[PDB]
Amino acid sequence: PLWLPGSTPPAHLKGDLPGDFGFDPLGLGANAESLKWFKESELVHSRWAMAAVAGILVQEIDVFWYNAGKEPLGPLGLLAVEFFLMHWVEVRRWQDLRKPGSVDQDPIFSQYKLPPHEVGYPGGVFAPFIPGDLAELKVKEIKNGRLAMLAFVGFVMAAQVTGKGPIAALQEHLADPWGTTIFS
Amino acid sequence: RPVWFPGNPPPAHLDGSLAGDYGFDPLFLGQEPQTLKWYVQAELVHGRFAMLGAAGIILTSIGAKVGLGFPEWYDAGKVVVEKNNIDFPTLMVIQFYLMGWAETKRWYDFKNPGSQADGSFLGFTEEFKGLENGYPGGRFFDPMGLSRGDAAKYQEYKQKEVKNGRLAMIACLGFAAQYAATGKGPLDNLADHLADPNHVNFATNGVSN
Amino acid sequence: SLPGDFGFDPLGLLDPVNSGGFIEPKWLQYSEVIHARWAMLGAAGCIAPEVLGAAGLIPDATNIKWFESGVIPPAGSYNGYWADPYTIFFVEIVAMQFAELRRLQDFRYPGSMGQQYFLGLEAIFKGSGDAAYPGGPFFNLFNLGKTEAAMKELKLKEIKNGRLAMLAMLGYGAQAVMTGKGPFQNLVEHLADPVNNNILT
Amino acid sequence: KLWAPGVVAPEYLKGDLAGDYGWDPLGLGADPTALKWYRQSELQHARWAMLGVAGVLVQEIVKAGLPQNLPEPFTNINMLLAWEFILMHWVEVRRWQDYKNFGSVNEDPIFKGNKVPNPEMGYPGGIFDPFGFSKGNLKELQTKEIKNGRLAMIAYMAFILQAQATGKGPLAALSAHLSNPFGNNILKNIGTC
Ligand SMILES: CC(/C=C/C=C(C)/C=C/[C@@]12O[C@]1(C)C[C@@H](O)CC2(C)C)=C\C=C\C=C(C)\C=C\C=C(C)\C=C\[C@@]12O[C@]1(C)C[C@@H](O)CC2(C)C
Ligand SMILES: CC(/C=C/C=C(C)/C=C/[C@@]12O[C@]1(C)C[C@@H](O)CC2(C)C)=C\C=C\C=C(C)\C=C\C=C(C)\C=C\[C@@]12O[C@]1(C)C[C@@H](O)CC2(C)C
Ligand SMILES: CC1=C[C@H](O)CC(C)(C)[C@H]1/C=C/C(C)=C/C=C/C(C)=C/C=C/C=C(C)/C=C/C=C(C)/C=C/C1=C(C)C[C@H](O)CC1(C)C
Ligand SMILES: CC1=C[C@H](O)CC(C)(C)[C@H]1/C=C/C(C)=C/C=C/C(C)=C/C=C/C=C(C)/C=C/C=C(C)/C=C/C1=C(C)C[C@H](O)CC1(C)C
Repeated sequence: PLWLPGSTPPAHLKGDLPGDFGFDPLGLGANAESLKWFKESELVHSRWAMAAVAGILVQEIDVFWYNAGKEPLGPLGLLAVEFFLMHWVEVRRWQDLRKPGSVDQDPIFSQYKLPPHEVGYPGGVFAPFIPGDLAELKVKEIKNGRLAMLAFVGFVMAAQVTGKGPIAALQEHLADPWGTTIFS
Repeated sequence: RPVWFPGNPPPAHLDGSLAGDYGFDPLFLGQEPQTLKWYVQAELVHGRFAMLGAAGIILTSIGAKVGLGFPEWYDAGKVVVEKNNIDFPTLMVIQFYLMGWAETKRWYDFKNPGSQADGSFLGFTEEFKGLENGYPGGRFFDPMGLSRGDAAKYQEYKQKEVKNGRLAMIACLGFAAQYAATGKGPLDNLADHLADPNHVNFATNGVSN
Repeated sequence: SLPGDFGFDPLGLLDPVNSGGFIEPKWLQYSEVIHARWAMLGAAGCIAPEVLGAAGLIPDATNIKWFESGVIPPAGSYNGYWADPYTIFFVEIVAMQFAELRRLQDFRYPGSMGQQYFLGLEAIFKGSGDAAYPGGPFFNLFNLGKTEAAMKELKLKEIKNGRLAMLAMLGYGAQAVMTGKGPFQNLVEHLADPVNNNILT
Repeated sequence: KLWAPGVVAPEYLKGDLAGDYGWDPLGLGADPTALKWYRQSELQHARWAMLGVAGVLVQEIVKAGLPQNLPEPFTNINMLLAWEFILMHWVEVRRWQDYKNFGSVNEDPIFKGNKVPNPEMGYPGGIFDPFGFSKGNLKELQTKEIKNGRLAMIAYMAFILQAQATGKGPLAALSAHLSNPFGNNILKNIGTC
């Protein structure tokens, strides 16, 4: 199963990881140190993109997602509660890399512990419904993930070219497919 | 193996072991092996500064030839200085401190393989190791770790890097000898040559150069 | 052993005893031939327009004398060209740099130009042990002089057309400085009044 | 056979190839990796040029002519090079890997039951040959492919240096001699756009 059928994957990609379709033209995943890091950035990146592109559409089902910057607790008041909450949370994820188990235990309520788990796939609290089963989901995750990541840059270059959001830029394309491309 | 001057064999002191080794030292400069170890870094850095510089002009210049905002590389120092708050003497001195530091440390890696490696700094031990005269690597110099990936994948880039290096060094000096002979930007030198190439050459104004 | 040997050397040049530099048997047979080959190009190339133009095939503009083409600006320069004469002379230098220096590297090292890649042609440019006479599918597509005898005779044929065409060029020049006309206008005017159109006049 | 009386053919040009003629006086096929690529390219030229020369005259007979092309065929304007760039990209790159890896790409990415039969490289067959022309004179046909091909390539290189020098569609270029042969040649059209 390969990004370019009939290719041989590169040596370092062996179909162990979820959504390894033999893709590293610049042996980015070459050193195990870096490939362990890049695994995370590729989860988290999609998770933020999936979350965001999910938002853009459903917030416009309205006004320009792009000029949403302009919206009851001042700017610096809100940027604080983000900063401390995001700093708190991101450090704790970043310790799970620093040492694979180092954090799992509720510093307050130490009765409650997060059970032994693979990196970047934490569960316990964070897997309540224990939904659809095993790896397959992690392969939907990174697929649905990349598509979401791409779509975002879309949504951005779509704004920074048309002026409209995503659903309007599509409605514009439908109206004149032959005309509304980048090639015009 | 391939050579600069086909037929003429390459001089002994060149193995075919170093990146971009095309048997070219017609003047016997880099003969004594130490004095060539020195030149393989001059060439790399020269090419790395030249590449950043060429990429540096090639983007400002289209930026100026795409929207009437950005300044031409020649008269784009004063434009940075005058418009913005900053002074020349201090920059030139600040630079010399940081570049002074940055160099003076590379300076003591040429003569001593793994010198700055000793942690005698900020406890940063393993990042300032030797490795290979010209490629320092570690978490800082090669963050992504193409350095510590694969044998062939890295060997091919040494090749890519020196070549781009040597082409940017040429490219850069053209920028510098093209503003000189014609007094215009390198996408005015390029637009004028695409519209009427047979006439807009050196043959017109640009002399032997 | 050289072709075109009719024994004409007043000046003891080809004498191989204590030779050096560019007074080398192998060298001079080379020069003469390359000289010959160029000289035949110049001989047929200098006249052809003056003839074909007069013949009424070539238009009024193009049908110039040889020295009026823009080689010697003061004698005349042409206009109707892809470019100016100097943007040409550069396209020349790069080409003649490649195609003369390569040829030097077969002279200097027989085998060389065969090994070091050159867009598939490195296969072609192997040589012939003999320098002057390289051959191969590039420079002998019809594989002529298939025998050692038929070759030696073709090598005879080459040098004599050459030597003739070298004197012909010594002709067209020394002729053009005194006449101030092209050696085909000199020929037709000499058919018309052989004794009036002459050196002595 | 061969290409000229009095010439020996080269040791890579055995005659194994459909339209071999010991014709390579620039060495180019003397590498065996190049000879596999070039002959895909030569096939690829031919097989256009023959759609290409056909296209000219079958629409020259049902209407210079070819060189001009823009709004005319019931299109005010419609801007399009999208459809080409994506599909011709899609298509060609599938050829790309079928040179890059002889067999990999002989099967349907979606409906994986479907499958072009093991051809020769550049002779795909199956649905690219639905008039049951698989077998018979495989190599005699291949000698026809290339020879009609190589004409068509010089036929097209021809039609154009006509369509410039004269500015005539190459039927109307023909039928400008049917009238005035001795006074309507290259010799009177070296000449001009
Ligand atoms: C060509 C060159 C050096 C060439 C040297 C050669 C050929 C050496 C060759 C030989 O030794 C060998 C190998 C072997 C010997 O036997 C023979 C010779 C022949 C002697 C260096 C150029 C090197 C070029 C460099 C480094 C240029 C970089 C510029 C920088 C860094 C910054 C400048 C700017 O910032 C400003 C001021 C304003 C901005 O708007 C724009 C930018 C341009 C970005
Ligand atoms: C594919 C091709 C042309 C394709 C044209 C197409 C699709 C035309 C399309 C259209 O017309 C339509 C339908 C309708 C119009 O309204 C629009 C256009 C757009 C006009 C030409 C190839 C043309 C190809 C040519 C001429 C190639 C010639 C190659 C030769 C001679 C090489 C020979 C040698 O390589 C050897 C074999 C061996 C070596 O040793 C020696 C040498 C001599 C180097
Ligand atoms: C041998 C001997 C021997 C003994 O021992 C002694 C003695 C006798 C002395 C000696 C010698 C002899 C002699 C005399 C010789 C000579 C030679 C020559 C003349 C050559 C030429 C030679 C010559 C040559 C190459 C030439 C060439 C030429 C050419 C290409 C041309 C070109 C051209 C043309 C077309 C056109 C244009 O518009 C111009 C030009 C550009 C100009
Ligand atoms: C190599 C090869 C290979 C393959 O295999 C095959 C082939 C292809 C065939 C080949 C090729 C070839 C060729 C190219 C050839 C060429 C030739 C020539 C050009 C000659 C001339 C040649 C030439 C010549 C001699 C010339 C001569 C001349 C003369 C005498 C002159 C005279 C004159 C004079 C002075 C003066 C007066 O007033 C005039 C006159 C009267 C006019």
